[PDB]
Amino acid sequence: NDVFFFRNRLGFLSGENIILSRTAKYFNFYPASIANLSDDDPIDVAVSTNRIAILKYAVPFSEELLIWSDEAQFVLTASGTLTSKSVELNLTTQFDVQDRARPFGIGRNVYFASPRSSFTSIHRYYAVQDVSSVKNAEDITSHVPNYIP
Amino acid sequence: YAQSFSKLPPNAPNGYMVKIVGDASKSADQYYVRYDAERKVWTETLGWNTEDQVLWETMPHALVRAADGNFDFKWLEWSPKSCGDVDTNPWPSFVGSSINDVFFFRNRLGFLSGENIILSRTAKYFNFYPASIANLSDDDPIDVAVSTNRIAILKYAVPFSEELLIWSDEAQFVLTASGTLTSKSVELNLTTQFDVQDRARPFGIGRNVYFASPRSSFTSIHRYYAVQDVSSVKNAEDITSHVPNYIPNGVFSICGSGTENFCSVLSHGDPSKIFMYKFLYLNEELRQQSWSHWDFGENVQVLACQSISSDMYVILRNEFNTFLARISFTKNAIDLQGEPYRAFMDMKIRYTIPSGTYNDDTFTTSIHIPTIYGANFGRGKITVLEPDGKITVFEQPTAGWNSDPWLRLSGNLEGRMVYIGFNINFVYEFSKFLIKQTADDGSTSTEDIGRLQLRRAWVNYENSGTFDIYVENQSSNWKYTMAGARLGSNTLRAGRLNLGTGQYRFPVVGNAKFNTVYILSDETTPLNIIGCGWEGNYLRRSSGI
Amino acid sequence: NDVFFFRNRLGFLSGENIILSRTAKYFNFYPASIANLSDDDPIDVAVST
Amino acid sequence: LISQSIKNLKGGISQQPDILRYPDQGSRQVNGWSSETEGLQKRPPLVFLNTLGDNLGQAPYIHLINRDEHEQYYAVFTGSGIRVFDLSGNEKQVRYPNGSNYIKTANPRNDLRMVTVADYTFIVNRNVVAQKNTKSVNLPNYNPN
Repeated sequence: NDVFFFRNRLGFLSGENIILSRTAKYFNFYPASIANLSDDDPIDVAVSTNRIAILKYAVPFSEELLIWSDEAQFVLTASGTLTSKSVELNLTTQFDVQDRARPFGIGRNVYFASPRSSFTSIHRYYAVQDVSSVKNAEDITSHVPNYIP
Repeated sequence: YAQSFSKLPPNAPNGYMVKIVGDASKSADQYYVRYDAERKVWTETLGWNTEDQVLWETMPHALVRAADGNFDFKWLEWSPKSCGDVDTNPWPSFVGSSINDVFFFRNRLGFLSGENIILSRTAKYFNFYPASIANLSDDDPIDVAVSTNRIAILKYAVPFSEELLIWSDEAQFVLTASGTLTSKSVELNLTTQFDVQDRARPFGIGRNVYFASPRSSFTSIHRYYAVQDVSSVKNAEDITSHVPNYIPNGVFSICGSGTENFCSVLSHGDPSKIFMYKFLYLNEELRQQSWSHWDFGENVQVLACQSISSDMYVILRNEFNTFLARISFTKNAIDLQGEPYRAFMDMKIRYTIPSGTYNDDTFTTSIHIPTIYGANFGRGKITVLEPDGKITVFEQPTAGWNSDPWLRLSGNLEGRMVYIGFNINFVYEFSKFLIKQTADDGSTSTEDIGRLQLRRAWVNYENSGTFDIYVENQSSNWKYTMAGARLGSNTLRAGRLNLGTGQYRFPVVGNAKFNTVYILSDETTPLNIIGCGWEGNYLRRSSGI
Repeated sequence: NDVFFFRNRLGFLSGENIILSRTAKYFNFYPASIANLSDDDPIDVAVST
Repeated sequence: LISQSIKNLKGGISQQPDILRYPDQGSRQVNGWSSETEGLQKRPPLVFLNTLGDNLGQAPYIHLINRDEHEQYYAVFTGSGIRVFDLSGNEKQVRYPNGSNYIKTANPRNDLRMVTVADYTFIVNRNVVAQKNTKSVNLPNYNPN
């Protein structure tokens, strides 16, 4: 589900899996040669969490791709350049996001859709001002809670 | 024993091994080869005298769903050491001590010991040895111990926002590398030294992670979070700083949820309550502290509730029979098909009545209580709700309910599919109505100098009612009972709900330091409290400041 | 005085000296081999003041 | 003659003495639900699905598994052994093909752990220590001469 475009690689999501391609050509998820690990290999990093996260939509903003399961958000980077041994794939927050609608746009923010019973609680995900790489998800239905069915 | 791979005999028949020693030209260890053949090839195998496997049952087990539908609690296989001897393959440092709190840090797999981090090789689990000791290739198992000066037997690990983050008591940590992960790359250094007892796993929730901190004998649950101004400095505020003496110092679970934005911590020093912590964040600022019991009865020991997205599933003891129980945070809903009126019962069951219960001699249908449930009960007020407007309250007998579980209603109620529950005890005191004034900075500080002769506080309410109100002076004890709607209102019906809308004014006569207004009710009926006012003569003689 | 635990190395302090061990084993303040500086050697940095 | 209105009731206990504490903070509160827009409410009730016992492990370690929407079970780690309920409350069987010998603990709260992913559900005893076994070696003696 929810195919990337993270590089000139091509990525897949499974639970719990990230499957990137080789660079500069799509739909080749195998190394060019096993004489050695050259570079630009397909990437199989699973997940780095302690709680079950079947791994849905991925949306990019402002530094990163950013790969939303429910109850986990994530950070998809590497230390330097991307190899199969470089990919970071670590947690950001644990806000709850139902996964039926793709979270859209818009400017600097990305807008959730959060499940309740039986009135959703759509949030607003954004990078905070003071830290470099800490994100926060304000509710924008905090004053209109019982409104969206 | 050969001195290089090139200096090696051609045939060297099939059952034969060579310890290849280092060439003293590369930074190489001393691997073994073991010709195997049927095919003229020198492989790389295990050492001759060293042994391959762990004790292999004492290792952590697992349960699998496997598709019959039933589980099975098995050992999982552990990949044996086979690349060299000891110690070019050292034993991984959990082989003398205990393991706890398994990672998932990479597509590696990690263990914790005191003081040890034991990561696997990448892309496959349960192989804590290198693939080959021809060289350190990459992706080896990782054995970094700890980097502290104080004893830290190394419990739970929780991830948030940059890192995995590996909580001992009295130390927190940072688990990173400089670049990518090798066995020589892992940082493993200190963050803070906040004290965390390790019996409950610290849960969720959003950007924060909530502790449980030990005292004697009232815990002091904190809130761990990354600060705003620095990049990688964390801080742990106490969120029980204003309610310190409240949680009875044994914490086996922290339930929490993220949709309804509340933390909730069970306790075992007084197991009949579920503590709550309702909060929300707006503009990166806290706007709501809350702490509240949920109480389910006199002796109802509460096992650990967990919360699927907006449904709290609770396990209780009685102590006759245990049972699962759902709490659903649905606002304008119906629990069981055939309401009026969502009924807020505590422990609803739509129990249809069987054929043989009625006798026309004494004119009484009678219900055996564990034929509804399967459980005998200690105490509580069992209320019974019909699809009509009937409600009967039963008020448990002396040494009930276990002596005579018998629920005697009326004559003919067989096909009525009746609702049977409890009553909740809803209690809310107020602070003594002083003059709250937010000055000089914020941090609203009272002014208790003159006598505040208080009179007629008022409570306004949204679409529900029938809370009472108990005003309690030193010797007065007035009770200001309230019901649903006003006469002539469209809400007040000769049968529908009786809910109403505020306000409600009621005399609280006397000094402020002595009047304690509080709201007990009972019920099968909701309530809402929006705000509360008060008026009263104020006269401070000494004109202050 | 004032023994470290900085790594799975082990450290000493003198005036003015830092004496770290080799990694993964304690009380071995010498290199495993001088075929080359491999990695994980004992560390002797004095002070920078 | 003065007057003031406390606009919200959020919320909760404040065992700090009343000349220090804020408004919105009551002195006790049981079964309350201080929401965002509405203030104090009753907590919503407990539906019964359904029952499972006689006063299960006396003090157990209970940790759920949440894989899919149709796949949501418990795991009760009693002093005797593993017991699994679903999220409708009926028992489902577990099996010990290799002996239990690992869950028998006086305090299963303080000593058992469970880390759970969709592929594997790890169960960790903290009392047991893991050794090497001397039975399976590569070569028994092997004088290398």
